[PDB]
Amino acid sequence: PLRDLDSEHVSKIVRLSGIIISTSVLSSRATYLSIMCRNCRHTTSITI
Amino acid sequence: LTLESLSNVKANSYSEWITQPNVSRTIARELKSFLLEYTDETGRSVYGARIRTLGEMNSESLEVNYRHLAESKAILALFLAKCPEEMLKIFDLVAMEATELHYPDYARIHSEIHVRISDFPTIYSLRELRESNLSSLVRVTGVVTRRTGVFPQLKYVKFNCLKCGSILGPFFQDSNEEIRISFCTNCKSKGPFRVNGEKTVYRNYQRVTLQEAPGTVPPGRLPRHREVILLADLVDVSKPGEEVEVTGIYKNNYDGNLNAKNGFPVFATIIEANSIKRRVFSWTEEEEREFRKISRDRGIIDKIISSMAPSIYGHRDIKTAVACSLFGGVPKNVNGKHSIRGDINVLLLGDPGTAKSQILKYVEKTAHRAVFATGQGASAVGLTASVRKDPITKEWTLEGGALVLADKGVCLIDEFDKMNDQDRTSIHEAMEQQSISISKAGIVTTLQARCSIIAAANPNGGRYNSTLPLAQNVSLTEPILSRFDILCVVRDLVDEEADERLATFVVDSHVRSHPENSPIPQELLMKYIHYARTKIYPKLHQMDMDKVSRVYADLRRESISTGSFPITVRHLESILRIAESFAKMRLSEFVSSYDLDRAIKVVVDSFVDAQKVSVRRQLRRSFAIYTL
Amino acid sequence: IHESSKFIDQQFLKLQEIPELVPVGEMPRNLTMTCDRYLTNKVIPGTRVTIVGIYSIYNSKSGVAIRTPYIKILGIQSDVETSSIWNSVTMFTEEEEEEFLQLSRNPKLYEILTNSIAPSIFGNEDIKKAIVCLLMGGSKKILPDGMRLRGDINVLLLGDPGTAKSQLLKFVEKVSPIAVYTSGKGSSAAGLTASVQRDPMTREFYLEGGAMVLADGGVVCIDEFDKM
Amino acid sequence: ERVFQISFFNLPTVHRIRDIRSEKIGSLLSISGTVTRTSEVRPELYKASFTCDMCRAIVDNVEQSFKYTEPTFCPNPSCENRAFWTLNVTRSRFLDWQKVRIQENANEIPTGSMPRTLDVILRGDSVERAKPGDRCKFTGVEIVVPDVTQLGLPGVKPSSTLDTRGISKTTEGLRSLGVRDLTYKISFLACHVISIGSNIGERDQEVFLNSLSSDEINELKEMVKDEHIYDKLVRSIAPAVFGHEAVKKGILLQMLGGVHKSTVEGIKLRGDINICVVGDPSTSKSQFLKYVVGFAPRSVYTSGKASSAAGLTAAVVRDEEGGDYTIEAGALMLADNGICCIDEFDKMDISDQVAIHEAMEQQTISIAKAGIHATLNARTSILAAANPVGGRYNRKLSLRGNLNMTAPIMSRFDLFFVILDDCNEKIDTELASHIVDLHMKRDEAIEPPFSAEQLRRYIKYARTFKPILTKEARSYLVEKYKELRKDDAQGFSRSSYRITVRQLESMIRLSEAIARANCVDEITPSFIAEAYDLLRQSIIRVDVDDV
Ligand SMILES: Nc1ncnc2c1ncn2[C@@H]1O[C@H](COP(=O)(O)OP(=O)(O)OP(O)(O)=S)[C@@H](O)[C@H]1O
Ligand SMILES: Nc1ncnc2c1ncn2[C@@H]1O[C@H](COP(=O)(O)OP(=O)(O)OP(O)(O)=S)[C@@H](O)[C@H]1O
Ligand SMILES: Nc1ncnc2c1ncn2[C@@H]1O[C@H](COP(=O)(O)OP(=O)(O)OP(O)(O)=S)[C@@H](O)[C@H]1O
Ligand SMILES: [Mg+2]
Ligand SMILES: [Mg+2]
Ligand SMILES: [Mg+2]
Ligand SMILES: [Zn+2]
Ligand SMILES: [Zn+2]
Ligand SMILES: [Zn+2]
Repeated sequence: PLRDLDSEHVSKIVRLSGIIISTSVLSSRATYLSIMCRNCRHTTSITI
Repeated sequence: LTLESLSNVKANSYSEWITQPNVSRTIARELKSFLLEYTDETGRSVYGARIRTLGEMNSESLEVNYRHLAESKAILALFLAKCPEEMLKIFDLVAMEATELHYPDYARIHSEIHVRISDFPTIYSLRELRESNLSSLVRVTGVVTRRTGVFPQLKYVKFNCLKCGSILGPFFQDSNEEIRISFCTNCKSKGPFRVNGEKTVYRNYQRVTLQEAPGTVPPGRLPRHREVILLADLVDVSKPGEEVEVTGIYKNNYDGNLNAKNGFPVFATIIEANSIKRRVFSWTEEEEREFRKISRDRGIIDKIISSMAPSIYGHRDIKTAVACSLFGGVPKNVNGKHSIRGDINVLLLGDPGTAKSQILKYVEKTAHRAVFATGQGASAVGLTASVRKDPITKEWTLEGGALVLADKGVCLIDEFDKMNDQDRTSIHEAMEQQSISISKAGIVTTLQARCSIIAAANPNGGRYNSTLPLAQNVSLTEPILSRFDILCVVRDLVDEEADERLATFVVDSHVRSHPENSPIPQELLMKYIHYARTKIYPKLHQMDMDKVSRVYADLRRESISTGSFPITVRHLESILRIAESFAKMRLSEFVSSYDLDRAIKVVVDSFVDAQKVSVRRQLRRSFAIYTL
Repeated sequence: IHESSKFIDQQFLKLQEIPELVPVGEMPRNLTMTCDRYLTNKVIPGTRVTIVGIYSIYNSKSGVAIRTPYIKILGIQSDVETSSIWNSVTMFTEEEEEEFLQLSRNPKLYEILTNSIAPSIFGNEDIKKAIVCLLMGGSKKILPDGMRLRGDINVLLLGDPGTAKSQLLKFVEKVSPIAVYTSGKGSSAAGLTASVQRDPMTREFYLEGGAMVLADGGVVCIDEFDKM
Repeated sequence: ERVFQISFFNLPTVHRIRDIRSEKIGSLLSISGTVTRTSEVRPELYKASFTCDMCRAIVDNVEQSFKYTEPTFCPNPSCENRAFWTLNVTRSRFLDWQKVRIQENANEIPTGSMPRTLDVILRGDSVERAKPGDRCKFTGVEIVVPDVTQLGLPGVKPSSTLDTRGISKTTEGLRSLGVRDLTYKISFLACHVISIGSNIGERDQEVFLNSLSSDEINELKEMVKDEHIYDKLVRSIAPAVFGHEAVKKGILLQMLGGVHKSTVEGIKLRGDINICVVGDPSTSKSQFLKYVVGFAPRSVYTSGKASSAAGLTAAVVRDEEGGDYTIEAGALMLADNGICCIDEFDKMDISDQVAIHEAMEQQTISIAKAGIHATLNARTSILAAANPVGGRYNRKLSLRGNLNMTAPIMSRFDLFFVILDDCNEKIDTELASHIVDLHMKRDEAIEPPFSAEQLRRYIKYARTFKPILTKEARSYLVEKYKELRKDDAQGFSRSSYRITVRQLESMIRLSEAIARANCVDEITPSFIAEAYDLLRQSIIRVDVDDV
């Protein structure tokens, strides 16, 4: 239950039931992003 | 060192004296001696038993009485009272070593033992806390008013370096202030370090507002309030609205740039709780066999009716109705398609001064889940579900209302007559489908409202009319009136001897209440009601068919003959449901013929008492065989 | 360089405990949840769910070293699925099609479908026939001149109390693929017909709810039709 | 080293709040005002302890003068910097600190202006000697406090620029200066607090009797010793009002009150007596309430229309557009263990009536607004004056028909006094003579048997006693209730309102008040008979048209 969540469950997989009040709008996160240096013109890729 | 040497203080302050290493070692040694060989001159060591109990129960809380430590080492008691912080830390270490001695593997499972000091001698109220109580142990009584959620506070903080990526060792986080590090010991840099929550250990944290109880406040003055901080094992032990007594360190909270509004260096104070003592429907096997022993006797149900509302005199029929509502029947769903309600709704319609509100508060005290609501009042939970935004927290909350909140319980509605339209629609939806549908703020759902309803109402004009039937004596319409299984009408008719007994009862209650001066016990009855509600589930068998169907056809013809409002099938349904509740009173798995006869009696008495007196005179003679 | 970057979607959910089991003097507690990729847009607000996830930590800028907890959603399971147009399914398995065609060849189909309507209600066989005709409906029209003629049937049941009219309404609500049971004055907090209110976050008009728009393509069972 | 507080008192002149001027800043003064809000007792940093960052060595006994300061001396010679320090509140020294807000007195307010508040600060032993709702005389020093709200006010606001004349500079390169505004407001720092009477002019009896001297206690004993003490008490209540002895009896018993009993199961029996006065216009109903508020201590006077739900019970108010919310006590809290006087109870709307009967039934006020949740005490007797519907009292209707107020209001009033205006020659002549004599003779036309001060002394002495029901008194109560119900039975609709069990409880409460009036510890059946007579004459008969 949601009231029984203690500090012993931190960074552990827990299963909990409940009801949903609100679902937010979809934010846009970046998986693969290509970057370029401003003056150095060095190209790099970051995969997250 | 010695205790006599410990009494003499060489440093400037107590905290500096206790912080000294040889002094701290002496304190730890004496605390270990007190923890090991203290006895109450009875041949038994109580603290070894407590250590063994917490070891076998896997608990990190050790209860240490203050009077024992005071009579054993009074200098340690004075030192604990004056500077409790490092003394409590030292005694936590001592108790950890002590429980490690009994259990060598207890270190890897807990690695932390909290000592809960009990029976502190002095007791303070919240309004007499002063400058001298700062950084000292205090014991204050109060009502818990509001509490926050349980949050994780850093305990064993592990950092990582952003240059090399190495995760650094655990650092203990005290509750006073944030800890920080500046050296890596791997790449030898002072740059940015980051806390990772994956390897950091956390403890539970809670904030509780403690208010002075209104019975102890001086007349013209306002009740003071404090913030109490609850650590890992003390979370969720005090519900709001209850009286507790909390012992803890009265310390000074730190805020940035002080308070600019006051213009003075004014500090806020908090109480870090070391222990909480409160100033439960759990039954044991002995409680079970006591319930069975008190079940087999023949006249227990009357005794149950005798035990309902001891402060109310002479109103036996409504006591029977409330007892049946508290026990209840069983709800059923034949083949999934067709659902039959299993809880009895009671309507107490009465003139003012008939003590209906006292009975409602009795149900509040007695029932497992009793939710109180009112129509005219405002300082109560509403009957309507809503989605509300907190102005300060800026978050949404879905409140089910009193009907949803009383699911698998009872809802106690005071002043049922004067509800508004929205509450009336909520009540009708709650008794119709036993569910409440909400479509608000993007939330479209349904909530279960399987709640038994006991309502209190006043007649139109403030006085019941016997010549006029119940339909025109209330503002309730027919669909909301027909859902009640029992319609208990109480009228304060004049009677010389009845007024004599009522006056003597009230005057005796007043005399017994002066400060200068056969019923079941309540604490057994509460668990008995819960046990019957959650374990019995009676069923009625097939050869009892020939009597209830006979009496139904017998009384429908009489209702036609008298020309009243008709008896429909739900009257038979209420007869059967009240009969199955009478079986739960006896802790019986089957419904007997006596339960059926008693349910028929109570339903017939409820039906004829709601009639016009011209109908009543015919109906009492017509139904004399079933009323008995 | 945005034209050569790859992005995904992320959603924040807010989950409260069940309002049926809450202490009377306490505000019910909720948690913030983060989901991403194929776990977004899988639930609507108001549904009852079971969330598997990592109970984890974030610091939001009341305790010198304090942290706000949240849930990393790893999987979502829905206990019940609400009925609507968008939540409806039109795909059918082949064995279900064979069973439905084999059912239709029964010459006693009218009698079995009338008997299956509320077997616990004695009598009212013509009302059960009315319920079957209500559930099937008629053929909708789109005429060349633009005006449409409806195929749905409207059935009123008025009579003395205690005659299983409300039970018939509840059975129709339970048996229909899409149905809303409501009163004449609506529900406790769910209105009737169509309610247009402003958005709580953007202050813009949107359709909040109402029994007849939530049950489009279905049945609204309106008890107490006279008070309205 | 302890902190010594020098308290000066009994100044030759007491100044108002509006007579406070800027030439008296930093000077000894004595002001007076009504305390409206009080703060929690808090620690104030007196002698701070600081650690230098580079030294890592602590210094002690640093004087704090109002705003938070850090010393720049740094007597340890380890470093060469002065500004950087760290405060340790563990070994620092503190003082008690309370900030109570006071308001102008009702008679001191000018012709058209609203009262202006002042935040007066108590430190040391003077903390918690000020209570919300009483008039207090504060002796102290007029101090000055930084104020930020004067930014947008008209006029040239003074500023403090750093003087740069003796500083040598070079134009090497690579011009900022620290300038602050000097805006201020007047506050008061009180060293002595004395609470003067809220009137115009401690439950145990022993602690009260040690307070009085020999002559006053002898006066108390000779006043108690009188056999006609009850008649003197009744005729001494509201001497300006002619007639209406029953209302004076009810007011006296309301002032005396009954005992509070708590049942073992947990419910509390109400000992406060509530009085409602209904009747024709110009029947001196408001004169009683004005007398009660001007005479009884801890009493507040309220108009029905000018009141509010937050004003009657408690309000949650926001100060200076900040995140902090404070609780301001309402009229039911300033009259705690007193009498709340409400004229025009009929003009009060439904919501305030609901908010006041919640506090009447529960004896508490519950607050859940904003982030504040609290439960406050409202043990207050209520003296209400109401007009009937249509102005005139319709004799043909019942009491409930004439009054628009709700049934929970009606059920909690112990006594209803209906005053009827009947035109008779000798009564009108005597009343007119009394009124014109009052106007002619000022105070000389008022000759009560007891003065106000000795009456208050007798009330305070009598409130310490807790009367006890005797064996015959219980049976006499039972018989009185039975015969009242028999009177209801034979009257049918002729009674204005019916006697119920609530009337029995009010009879017990009135008997306790009467036993308090005669200063006895046991209740005599004569007191029961007098209380029954008062409650019976409270109810009047309704006339029905002949058929
Ligand atoms: N039969 C009774 N036994 C014991 N006390 C009673 C009885 N009838 C009335 N009383 C008392 O009379 C008072 C009635 O108070 P309430 O219960 O508030 O009245 P009520 O029944 O709620 O009707 P209202 O509130 O005027 S509509 C209480 O002090 C009860 O203890
Ligand atoms: N013919 C019937 N067969 C089975 N159950 C019946 C029958 N007639 C009534 N009942 C039951 O009697 C109870 C009365 O409820 P309903 O009749 O459904 O309410 P309703 O009177 O139809 O609607 P109203 O007019 O708004 S109260 C229910 O438990 C029904 O299941
Ligand atoms: N019995 C009386 N004894 C002395 N003065 C009286 C008496 N009756 C009326 N008065 C005077 O007549 C005026 C009546 O004023 P109020 O006390 O306000 O009348 P009231 O009874 O309150 O009726 P309302 O509700 O104000 S219209 C005052 O000036 C009183 O001094
Ligand atoms: Mg009541
Ligand atoms: Mg119905
Ligand atoms: Mg007046
Ligand atoms: Zn570059
Ligand atoms: Zn590193
Ligand atoms: Zn230094």
